[PDB]
Amino acid sequence: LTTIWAEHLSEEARRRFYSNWAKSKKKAFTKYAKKWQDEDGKKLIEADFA
Amino acid sequence: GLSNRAIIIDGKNHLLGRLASIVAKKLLQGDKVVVLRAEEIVISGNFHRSKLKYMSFLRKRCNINPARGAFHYRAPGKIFWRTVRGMLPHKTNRGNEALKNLRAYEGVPAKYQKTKSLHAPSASRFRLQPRRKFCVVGRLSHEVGWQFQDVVAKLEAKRKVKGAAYFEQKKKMDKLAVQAKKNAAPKIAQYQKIIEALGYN
Amino acid sequence: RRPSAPTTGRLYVKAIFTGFKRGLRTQSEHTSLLKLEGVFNKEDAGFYAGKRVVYLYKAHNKTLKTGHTVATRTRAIWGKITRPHGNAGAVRAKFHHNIPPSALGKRIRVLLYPSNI
Amino acid sequence: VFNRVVQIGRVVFIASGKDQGKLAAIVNVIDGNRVQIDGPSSDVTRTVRNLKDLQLTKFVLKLRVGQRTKGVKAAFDAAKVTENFQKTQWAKKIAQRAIRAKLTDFERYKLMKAKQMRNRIVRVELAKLKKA
Amino acid sequence: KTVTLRKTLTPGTVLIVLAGRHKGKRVVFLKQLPQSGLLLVTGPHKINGFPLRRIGQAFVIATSLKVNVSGVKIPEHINDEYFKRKEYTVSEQRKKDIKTVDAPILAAIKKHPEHKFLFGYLGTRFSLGKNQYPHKMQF
RNA sequence: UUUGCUUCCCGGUGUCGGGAGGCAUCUCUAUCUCGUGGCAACACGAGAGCUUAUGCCCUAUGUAUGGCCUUGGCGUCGUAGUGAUUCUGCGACGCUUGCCAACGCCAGAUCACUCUGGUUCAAUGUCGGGGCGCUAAAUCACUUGCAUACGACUUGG
RNA sequence: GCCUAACUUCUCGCUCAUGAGACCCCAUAAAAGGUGUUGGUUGAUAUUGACAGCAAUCAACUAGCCCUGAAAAUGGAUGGCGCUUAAGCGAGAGACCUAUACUCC
RNA sequence: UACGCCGACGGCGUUGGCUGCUCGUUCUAGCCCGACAGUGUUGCGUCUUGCUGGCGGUAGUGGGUUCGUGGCGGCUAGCGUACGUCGGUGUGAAAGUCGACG
Repeated sequence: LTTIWAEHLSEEARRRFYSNWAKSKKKAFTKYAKKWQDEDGKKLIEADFA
Repeated sequence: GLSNRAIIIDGKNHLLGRLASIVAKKLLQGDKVVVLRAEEIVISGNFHRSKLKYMSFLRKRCNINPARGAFHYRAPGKIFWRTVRGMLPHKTNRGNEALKNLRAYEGVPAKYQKTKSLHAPSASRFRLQPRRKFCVVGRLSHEVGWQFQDVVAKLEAKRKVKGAAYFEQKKKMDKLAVQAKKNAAPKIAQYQKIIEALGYN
Repeated sequence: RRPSAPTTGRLYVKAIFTGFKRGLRTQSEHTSLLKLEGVFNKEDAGFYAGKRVVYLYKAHNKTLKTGHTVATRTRAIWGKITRPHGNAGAVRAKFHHNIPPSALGKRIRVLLYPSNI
Repeated sequence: VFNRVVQIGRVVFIASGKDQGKLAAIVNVIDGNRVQIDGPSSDVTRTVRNLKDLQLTKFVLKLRVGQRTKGVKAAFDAAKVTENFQKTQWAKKIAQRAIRAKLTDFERYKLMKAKQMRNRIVRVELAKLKKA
Repeated sequence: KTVTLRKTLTPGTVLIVLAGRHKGKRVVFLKQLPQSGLLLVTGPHKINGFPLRRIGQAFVIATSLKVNVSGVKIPEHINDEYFKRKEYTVSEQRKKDIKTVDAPILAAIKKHPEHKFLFGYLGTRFSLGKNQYPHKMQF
C-alpha cells in the first residue's frame, strides 16, 4: 500500500540502489530526505502512516 | 443492436452455461461484457458432480510437460471466462477479438461498485425445479484451490454495509421527493392534467 | 447564431452487420444479415423491408464531396433491406457492393426512407 | 402463503394467447394443467385453456360445477366483476399502456413539454424541502 | 402519368422530412405538383426556416396532425418550372412568395387554441429517443 | 541529463478508429411492500401479475423590455471522507440554466436525398510559442570470487 | 443454446445417475438383479370397519426411465463448451435455416 | 441543350415473398324446446336448484371443418427497361470531382 523511509539513510543502504555508486552523483533519496523537514512533506508522511 | 456502454451483469443466481452462452453471443455480436460476483454463479446438480468433473478436468495435463498442458484456473472469474471461451471460435481471430472483450470478476470492483447491474431471466437458477440441488462456483473454486474466498467475502460484506447505508439515505430522499411533488401539486396541476390524459402519471 | 430548430438526435435505427448468408461450411457474400435495435420478430422485421441502409467507414485519403465544406475521411456503402431473416427479428440486406467482413459488429444506419407509413 | 387458488368460480385474466387482456370465470378443472373457462360477458367463449396462459385475480364467483354460460353470465353481472377489476391498479396500468401505445407525434411533443415543466417545478419544491 | 398520392397525405397535413439538410423538420403540406408529382410543402419559413420548395413523398412521414390550410391561396406562377433548378442565392421574389403563402397558415395556427404547442411542434425537429422503435410508434 | 527535459496551456501538422445522452442496496423465490406495535421472534391493519429497465430523467431560434421561479448543470479551488484509487459530501468563487407577453420582432433559404450532427467524436505522434519546474543514470574497460562453457552472477574505484 | 445460418418457440409426460443421457451405417455389451420411480395385468381382504401399534391394504407378475452387473495402460472426448419443469428420453405443433437439387431470369 | 460514366425516386414487364378481409361450398353442431335416465350438486330427500347423457325436435339464433375454374385489398424483393422525374461528374490544362479496376 505504501512505504515510508527514514529521514536519514546510511550511505551503504543507498548504495543498493546503484551499480556505479562511486561514478554517480549519489542523488538517491536526496529530495525525499527534505520532505521530513517540510510542512507538506510531513503531512504526506503522516498521511502514509495513517 | 449494439449497446453504447459495456453490459454489467450481476452473476448471482445465474446458471453457468446459459449465462455463458448469452454472454458469448453478445461478445461475438460486438458488445463488451463485465460480469460481477462470478463466485455467486451456480451450476445445477449436487456438489459432488461438479467437484468430480473439475477433478477430471484437472487430470488433463500434458505428460511431456505440464507447463504446456491445460491450464486449470481455480478462480470463479477465470472459470466463467473459460466456460465462455469454450463457446467461442477462440482459435480464430474473430473468437480471440470477441473473447478479449470479456471481464469476469469475483465481487464488485470499486470501478463498478457504483453502477446498476443487469440479469438474464432466461439464465436464472429459479428455472430449475425446487427439488434440484445446485452448487455454487465459489464453493467449487474454494474446494479446487481458490485461495481468496474469505478476502472476497469480507470485502463484499463491507460493500453491502455501505450499500445498505446508501439505500437508507435514498429511501429517505425518495419519501422527501414524494412529499415535494405533493406540495407542488397546486403549481403542476396544469401539466399533470396533460400527463394523465396521455397516460403517464 | 443558433440555426432556428437545429438537429436534436438520430434519424436512423441502429443495426449491426452480424455476417453474411451462410450454411455451416458455405457463405454467400452477396447477401448480408443485420440485427436491428428493438426488433424481435419477423413481424417487426417486415416493417423495415425496403428501407435504405448505409455503412460509414473511415479511409486514409480525404475527399471533398460537392455539397460539403470540408474534406472528410469518411466514405459510405449504400444498401437496402430485402426481407426478414428467421424468427428473432434479423433482416437480410443487399448492398451496392458486398459488405466488407471488417464491418462485423460495426454500426449500420437503417434510414426511414423510402417511407410508406 | 397462497391466497388465490384455482377454484370453480375464480375469475382469471388471460395473460397471453388467443383472448389476451380479457377476464373469464373458471367453470371446470380438467387436470392440473387444463381448465375450462367461459367469459360470456367479457367476450370469451367457453373453452379449455392451459393454466400457463392464465393469471388469477382476486374475484371469486359463487358458481356451480360446470355452470352453463347463462349462469356464469348472470353471476358475472351480479358480482360486477368488470367494474371492480377496472378499479384495480392491474387494469389501470393496462389502460395506461393502451393509451401510451397509440400516442401520435404531436401528443408525444405535448407530453414531453408538460413532463419537463412538471419535473422542473417538482425539483424546485424538492430543493425547498431538502433545505429544511 | 403522375405518381399516386398516399392516402394519409391530404392538404394541410404535417409531414416529417426524412432526408436532406432539413431532415427531421416538421413541415406543412400544400399540394401535389402536377407535372413532376412531387409535394409542394412549406413548413412556415418563419418558424422552422424551411422555405417553399418541393419534396418527394418517398422522403416524408405523413403525421395525423392537420393544420387548417383552406385559407392559403397559392399564386399561379408557383409550379415545377418555378422550382426547377437553374452559388445559389435566395431571390427577392422567392421571399415574397414565401410570405404570401405562409401568412394565412400562420394566422390559422395562431387561431388554434393549441397555437402554443403547434408553434413549438413546427419549430422542433423529430428524432428517435431511448426505447423508441419506429415499427411501434404511431405517427 | 546545464544543454537537455517532466507537466499545463496555446497553435500548427501527421497517423489513426468509432458512429446519438444519464441511472448504485442487499437477502429471498412455497411470499413481498407500506403503516403501527415490538430487544428479538414476530403480530395486527391495508394491499399486491409484480409490465417502475416493458421504467425514470434529459430532449434545442437571438437579443432586448416587463412579469414570475430561483432551481439544475459544468469548471477551479479548500477543507472532510472513501483504499478492492479513484470516487464522493460540504462549501466559496466563476460560466451558464427555466416559464409567461410571445413566434411579439430580426435571422434562417444552397433548388428533391445520396459521408456531415450539414465543421460529429475519440486516441495518440511530431513540430513551434509560452507558465511554473529538475539538473540523472546505465554500459564498456579494469577489479573482486561466494559465480562462471561464452553470456550471465557477486564486488570496488 | 453458443461454436454455427435457423426458437433458450408451443403442448403432454418420464428421468437424478459420487462424471446420467444425447440420433441409420457407427464406432461393444450380456445372463442375472433393485422394497428407486412411473404406468399396467391378475388374485385376494376390507366399511357384518382391511395391514402396523400396544381407509384402503396384501401378494405375484409385467415394462418405461434410472442404478448394480461394467477392469488397461501419454491427458481426452454425445465433435467441444456446456445442459437437469434440459440444450436428455418419447409422442406431437407452428415457424425458421440451408445444396452444384427444383422453378424462373 | 444533347451525349458519355455513375446513383436516387416513380411507371411498366417478369419471377416472386409476407399479410389481411369478404362471399359461398362439403360434413356438422351448440344456444333454444320436450320426455326419460343419471348425479362431482346450491337452498331448505319419489324435494328443489344445478349439472350430465344420449333420444326426439329446429322455428329463430348460430359457431367449427372443407375447399372454390371465387371477389376485394396492404407491404415489399431480384432481374429487365411500354419509359419518365431528377441529381452528381466530363468538353484547353493542371488540381479537385466522378467512374472502373485493384
